[PDB]
Amino acid sequence: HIDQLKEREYNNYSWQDLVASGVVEYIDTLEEETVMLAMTPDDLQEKEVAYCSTYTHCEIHPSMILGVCASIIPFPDHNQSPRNTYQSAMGKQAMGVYITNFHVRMDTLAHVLYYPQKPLVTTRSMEYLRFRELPAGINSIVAIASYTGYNQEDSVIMNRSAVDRGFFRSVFYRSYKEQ
Amino acid sequence: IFHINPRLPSDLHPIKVVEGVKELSKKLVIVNGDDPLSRQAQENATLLFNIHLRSTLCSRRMAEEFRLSGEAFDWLLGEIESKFNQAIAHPGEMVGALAA
Amino acid sequence: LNGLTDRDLCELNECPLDPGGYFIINGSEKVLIAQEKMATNTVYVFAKKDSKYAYTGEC
Amino acid sequence: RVRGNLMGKRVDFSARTVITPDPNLSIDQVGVPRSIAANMTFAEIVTPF
Amino acid sequence: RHMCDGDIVIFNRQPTLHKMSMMGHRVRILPWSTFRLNLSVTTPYNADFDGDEMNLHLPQSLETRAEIQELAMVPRMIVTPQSNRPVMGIVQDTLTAVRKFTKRDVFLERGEVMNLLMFLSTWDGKVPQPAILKPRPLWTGKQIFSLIIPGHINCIRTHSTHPDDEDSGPYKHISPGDTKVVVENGELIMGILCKKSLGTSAGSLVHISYLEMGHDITRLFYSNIQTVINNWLLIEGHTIGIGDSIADSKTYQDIQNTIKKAKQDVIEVIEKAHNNELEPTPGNTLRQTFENQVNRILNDARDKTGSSAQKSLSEYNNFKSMVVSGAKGSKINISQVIAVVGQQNVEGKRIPFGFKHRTLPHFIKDDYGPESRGFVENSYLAGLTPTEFFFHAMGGREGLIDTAVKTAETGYIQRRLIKSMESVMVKYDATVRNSINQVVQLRYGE
Amino acid sequence: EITPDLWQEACWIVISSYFDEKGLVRQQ
Amino acid sequence: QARAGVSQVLNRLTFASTLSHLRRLNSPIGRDGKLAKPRQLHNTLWGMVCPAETPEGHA
Amino acid sequence: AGILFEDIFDVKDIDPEGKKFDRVSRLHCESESFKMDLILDVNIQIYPVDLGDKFRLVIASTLYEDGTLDDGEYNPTDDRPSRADQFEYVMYGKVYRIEGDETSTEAATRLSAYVSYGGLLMRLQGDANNLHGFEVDSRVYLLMKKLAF
Amino acid sequence: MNAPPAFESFLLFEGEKKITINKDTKVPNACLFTINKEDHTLGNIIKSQLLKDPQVLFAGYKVPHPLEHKIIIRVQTTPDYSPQEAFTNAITDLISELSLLEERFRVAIKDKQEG
Amino acid sequence: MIIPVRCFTCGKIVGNKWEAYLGLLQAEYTEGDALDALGLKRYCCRRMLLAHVDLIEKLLNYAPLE
Amino acid sequence: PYANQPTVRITELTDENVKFIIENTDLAVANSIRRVFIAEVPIIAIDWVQIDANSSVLHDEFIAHRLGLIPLTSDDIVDKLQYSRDCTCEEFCPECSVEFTLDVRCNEDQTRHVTSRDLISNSPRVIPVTSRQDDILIVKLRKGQELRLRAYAKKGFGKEHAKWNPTAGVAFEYDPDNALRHTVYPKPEEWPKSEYSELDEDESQAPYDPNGKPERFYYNVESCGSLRPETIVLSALSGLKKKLSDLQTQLSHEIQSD
Amino acid sequence: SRHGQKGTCGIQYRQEDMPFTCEGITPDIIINPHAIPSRMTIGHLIECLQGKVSANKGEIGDATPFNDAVNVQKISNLLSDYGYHLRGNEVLYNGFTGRKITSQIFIGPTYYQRLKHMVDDKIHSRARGPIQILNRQPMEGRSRDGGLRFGEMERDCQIAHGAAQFLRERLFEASDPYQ
Amino acid sequence: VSLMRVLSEKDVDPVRTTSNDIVEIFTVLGIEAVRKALERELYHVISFDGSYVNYRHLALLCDTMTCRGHLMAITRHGVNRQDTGPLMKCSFEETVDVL
Ligand SMILES: [Zn+2]
Ligand SMILES: [Zn+2]
Repeated sequence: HIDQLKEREYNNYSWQDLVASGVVEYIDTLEEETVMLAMTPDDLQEKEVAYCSTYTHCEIHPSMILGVCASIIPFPDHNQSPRNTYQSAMGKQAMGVYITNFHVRMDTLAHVLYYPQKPLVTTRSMEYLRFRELPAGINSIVAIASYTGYNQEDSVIMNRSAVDRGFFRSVFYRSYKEQ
Repeated sequence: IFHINPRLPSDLHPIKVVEGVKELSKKLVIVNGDDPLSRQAQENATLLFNIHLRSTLCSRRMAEEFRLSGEAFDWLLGEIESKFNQAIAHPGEMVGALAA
Repeated sequence: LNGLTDRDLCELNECPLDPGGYFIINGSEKVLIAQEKMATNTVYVFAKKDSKYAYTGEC
Repeated sequence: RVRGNLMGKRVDFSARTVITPDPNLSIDQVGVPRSIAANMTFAEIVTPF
Repeated sequence: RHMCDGDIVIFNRQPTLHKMSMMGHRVRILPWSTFRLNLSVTTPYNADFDGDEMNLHLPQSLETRAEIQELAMVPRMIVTPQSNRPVMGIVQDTLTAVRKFTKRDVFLERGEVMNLLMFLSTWDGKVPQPAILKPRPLWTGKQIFSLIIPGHINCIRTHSTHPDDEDSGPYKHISPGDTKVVVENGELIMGILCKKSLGTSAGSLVHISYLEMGHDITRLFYSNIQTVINNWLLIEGHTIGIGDSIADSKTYQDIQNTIKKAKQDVIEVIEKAHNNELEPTPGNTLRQTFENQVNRILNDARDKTGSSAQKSLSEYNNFKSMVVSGAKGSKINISQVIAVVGQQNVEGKRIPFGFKHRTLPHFIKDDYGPESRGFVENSYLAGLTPTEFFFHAMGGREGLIDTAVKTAETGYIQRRLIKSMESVMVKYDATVRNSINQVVQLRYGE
Repeated sequence: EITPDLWQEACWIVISSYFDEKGLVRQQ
Repeated sequence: QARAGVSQVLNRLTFASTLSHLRRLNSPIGRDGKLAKPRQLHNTLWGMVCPAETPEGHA
Repeated sequence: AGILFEDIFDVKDIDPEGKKFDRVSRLHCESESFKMDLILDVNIQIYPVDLGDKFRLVIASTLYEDGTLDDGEYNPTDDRPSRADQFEYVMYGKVYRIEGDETSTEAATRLSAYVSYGGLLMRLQGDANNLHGFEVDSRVYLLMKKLAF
Repeated sequence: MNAPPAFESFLLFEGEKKITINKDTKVPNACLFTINKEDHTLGNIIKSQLLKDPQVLFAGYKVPHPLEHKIIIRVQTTPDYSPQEAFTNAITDLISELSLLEERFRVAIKDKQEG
Repeated sequence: MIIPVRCFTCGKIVGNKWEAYLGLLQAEYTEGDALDALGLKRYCCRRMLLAHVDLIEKLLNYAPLE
Repeated sequence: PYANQPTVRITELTDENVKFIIENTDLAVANSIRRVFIAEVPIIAIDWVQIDANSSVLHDEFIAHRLGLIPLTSDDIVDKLQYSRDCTCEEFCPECSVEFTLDVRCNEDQTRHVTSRDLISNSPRVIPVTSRQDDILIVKLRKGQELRLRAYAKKGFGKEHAKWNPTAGVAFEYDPDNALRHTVYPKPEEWPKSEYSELDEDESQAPYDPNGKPERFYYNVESCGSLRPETIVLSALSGLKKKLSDLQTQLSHEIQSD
Repeated sequence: SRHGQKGTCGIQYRQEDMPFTCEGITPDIIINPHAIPSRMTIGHLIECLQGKVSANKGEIGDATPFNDAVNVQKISNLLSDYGYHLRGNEVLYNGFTGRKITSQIFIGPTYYQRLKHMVDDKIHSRARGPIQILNRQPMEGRSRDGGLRFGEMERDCQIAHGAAQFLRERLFEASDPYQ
Repeated sequence: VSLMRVLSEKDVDPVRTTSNDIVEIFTVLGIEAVRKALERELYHVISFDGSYVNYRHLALLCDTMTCRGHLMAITRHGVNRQDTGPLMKCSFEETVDVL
């Protein structure tokens, strides 16, 4: 199945064949209470002193428990959990290219960034969220220091020359209608 | 301030302490008045401060421990009352808004 | 805009990355938020202690 | 009326902005921007002084 | 005319909760478009510079201007009457740098002394005598910080790391580790400054300066500290990094052994209870004596490993330097980053059996062990396993829920209190009455 | 024949096939 | 007398707010609720609902 | 003059409790003639001292030989011949305490002048006769110099 | 909208003086030079050049606010030497040294290029 | 949207390297060996070309006319 | 009480960067040159753009911004022009500006790379850096879109806008082995060696050298094309020496007039 | 940032003024060290460390959550092969004096975002503008040109100050004076 | 809570047997005992977390609550029944029912 599935889009093998062939299953929450689920497949289905040895399912990837805005945090497991919630919320204000035909939309209130970049360290599930095609942010050389005194309580210090060169410059669009 | 040097013997008569604290307990007035009802309450309102004042400005601590000279003792008494009189609650002060 | 290829989404001035899933109502995109509720057709024995009842078999 | 309009009103001569640090200001100084200063006024009596 | 430099404004962050949220300031106008305010003042306002907004009212008469200037100006509001201690202290970057500047081994040459004196407003133009004259003139951290301290203050405080058994032994007045701050004649003689002596505590050095000298001399004290220290920190520098979160690979072994002994201890408690030998404590059921033995074992594991993490920290660590100065963080933040994260509780208990008799579908029915109920045993540097990422989130949701109910439930207590007591005041009778002139207390506060 | 420890490359092929077939807003 | 906010204006501010607005669920429990048990992350939302993305206001 | 003290010491223990700082170490010298203790902190980086070193330690009240008692400000441009020209480590401090074995009736025999050199402490714990010119809150110099014998 | 125009860091307004001497009153022989529209580029070389003068008892410079373009240089000398001529001599030789550094960089170029 | 002219941090001109760098990757160079064949050493300048996402190629699909 | 005698030693000179070493100078003089390389060295850059037709997918200000960042070879002109604000003229002059002109229409079917080849100057010597290696892409046009604008280049320095900054990166360094302990390593062996370290692979840092000052400041000035890397230097020395001479004239007027 | 670290620009320094490493890499953004220890966003530092490896190797790092192959000893060993300190610290110099900073600063590339809360959409002022019609008090809102609200909590804080004249001016004379 | 049947039990200190329940104390001990009990409760719940509030501010709150001889709650039924005058009661709650 891995090899046939690697050669999809070259012929026509897909997810529906994995479901029809009887390999994956849609288990849900009232039925999930009687599965015995393994988290990774090798490592929980190997042989030691026994934990259960009667597994009935196995997870595809454990990081598929995160949602859309939470799946763009890199290393969310090294963070204190309220911080991951704040980023889930602040990632929806990040300016960036919000859509590709943005010159045809006459939205009220659009913000687009001039020069958005792709993250240099990404998670693997921000491929499907199509984040490297419509990214929202710039990879900047941060320097955790305490320099003059101006960055002192949740404040930062930016480079004026970097900004002169177009760093996080953005454009704001407001639309008015009348008939 | 007066450069005490607690290594030399002091010139502060042990009775100037005893009587200066008596005269200072008089100038710390909270309940003003000569009435018996008013002397009782002036005596009550400044009872813990007067005990503290009489227990650190002893004749014995002032001579075995603090070694205050006479001039430093006069400065000290003028200072204690001038600070106490600044601690009194100003009239007009909205204390229920502070307590809340 | 359905089953329509990618040149044609761009010829109609659209983006091929748009997900879909929303309505246009007077030229506003509106989304329907999914609302949860209790499962129907199922017996649930609770216990409200703040009444006259020891138990309650809702359905 | 009594709580939204009599105990708390909206006042003229107010401003609002984002605060940011300045360690070079004394503790009793505020740094106001220039447009907020050029908007709000203070009526000052004329005197031969 | 337009508002100009020097005007009096009144300035206010919005959940106005006590008297020190409407202090009055003098106006200084500056180029960009934000209200800019000094950093010590962030503590009364509760401000934070991450998108906070403060309002600014402008008094519109000479009689209101003078009243604000004599009753609410900011240096008049330093000591609060609620708990009779300063409301403003020295609190970030400056507190961390002053703890490093007053350590015993900080020596400065004439080129850096003459530059740090340029930021003293109260300096009289006399360079002090260096603490070391030959083989090369070197000044000291304390010797320059003595020029900041105003007047002739006298106070004695103790540093954060002061070992308790020092005041008993010898070396009481000469301290090996330089704790024990002693100011005498307004001169730092000994000691290292931290939040215990420059913070907002009763009797700190910024309190003595207020009771002793004016509020005006104390206004220049707060400002000179931050202006000399913020300039030295351009020399010293402060950072934080990955290196500050690593242990020393013997510490990792010590921790893994403590954690394995702990997971082993709870297994025997589980055996005992499974064979009916865990006898109940007199006052508890069985499932409470069991859960108590387990939580004792696990809290001991966390405390022991956390302490063995700190003992392994060097002096150049940058977590430790922001914990000892008291600027930010606690010993439980170093322990969770380096050693172990610990047990995740929701409602005070361990993680509950949300599925039928188990906490997730991965575990097995009736699993009381440490990993199966929420005991996170990794650190934030190693990262969390998938199940304990989830349990750590279940735990971390309680704090977000309680914040949002706290905000709205306490704001109503304070309103009921003010309506019940707003007109109680101190009369010229010096008695405390209310609006109906009924006497509430005969003297204020007895 | 089974797939072992060559499994992070294979855990993500089935995820990519799932997201080709079903977009993200399929539930709508 | 109806429900409200069942239909909201789609958020086109960045692609990740569009995508998350389209996959959003809603528990209808009113606000002014001092109860917590419906706001807690239940064990049973494992793999179904994101355990990190919630609004930090009163919702 | 103004020599409040003068002696030969020798380092008997260097930082004993462990090194608490990095450019400063405790020297626990002992004397040779008057039999005094010393606990000194020196800048171990610009003037390194190792064990068993002997140094002549002259605690002086002024630096100019005539004892003309300078002010306490630093002026480098000065012609006047000083005592610091024959020493290698000069410090300048302020005696902050004088403990003693006084009893309530008779006097004390052993004194301890604790002086503090800008932050770097010292304790000269001896007997009550060599510690005479020391009174608390007075400015004092250190003047030590290593004997190469 | 409240952004200052960027030429305001080096262009002198109408009425502003470049440099402004004020006798300091706390100590004898001390002045304060206030340079306008300057920064740490010019303020640091002068101070380090004045610390080489043996007759200078204090030299320092500060920038009171970074959003404002003004430095203050405080000089104190010995009574046979005014700080007006300390500051002048600290520039004359800073110039002579930069001119000599330029001559030497120029000959070292023309020797590196084919040589 | 389109390759910046200069590196934000450094100042170095990276505007002329997007076509050359996509051509080297088309040839066979690995992505780290393409970035120094172009002459980009500092990692400040190297993230301009790695992280750049080219949207103007998608915006050119929306022809105004023809 | 007097000056110091610095000595220079160019170690590498190409047409893109210079590595030199300056000896016997103060750290303040050596760092203040470093700042003059970045801000105060004049250079020509487009600073006035009048857009006649822009139908590209980029803005109107996106084009003008990307045009200001195109480096133009200023090399002997830049010291003959005047600043715009000092030219006694009305509406730019050949003596204070250089005029450019871009006129591009995509008529073919493929996309058009508007590069800096299309910027036509009116002086042959101030051109974008195309002389002797692709060109700075300005836009890409589609079939039927166009761009006509005329622009003007004036003189300025990197203290106003970064577009007038002649350097890629200045690499200053002094004392490669921690001989002065100006930096204090917690574990001195985890640190890689400097490029200039006259130290063996045995020892980690030089032993502490108590009486000693910095000298031997190592520089590596890298040009962006606009000036040649040894003209950035010779111009920063003259620009600094001229700030100082002007300060001295204003000082002598303040002294004699008190 | 992508980890919950919000906060505003505090000042902007040119390039001659930012601190700089041994080549001229000045930071773009300088954040404060005190933002890290209480919030325990270690993921931020691991990302700033892997972004440096990624920009040096020349290919994009992986930060999927639960991943066993990545840890910090492994990233650290790679970083030290490109000639950096293995823990990401570097030796910066002061931009104002040129002297080295005695602490080694932790610098590397992190992906920042730019949130849509700009200041020039929040700055707001009033001095006698338009007025409501029912109770003739200033209007509300920034766009209506309204005035700020001096609510009740602000009035209790003025009673407690004992400031009766500022209180009656804010509640009578600058709001809705009448006869 | 009984507090009256407990104090009367033998071998029970009828001097230090307190009650945590300020409505129990009021009907048993008095109004001047409720004031002391109320302040001990109020100080327990404040200093529990280590913080300190001056004493003046707790005496004043416990004095207004117990100043008219009964327990005046800090709700609309305690402070609106006080005879303060209608323009002050209409500002707290009920706002027209009192007018
Ligand atoms: Zn670069
Ligand atoms: Zn002209």
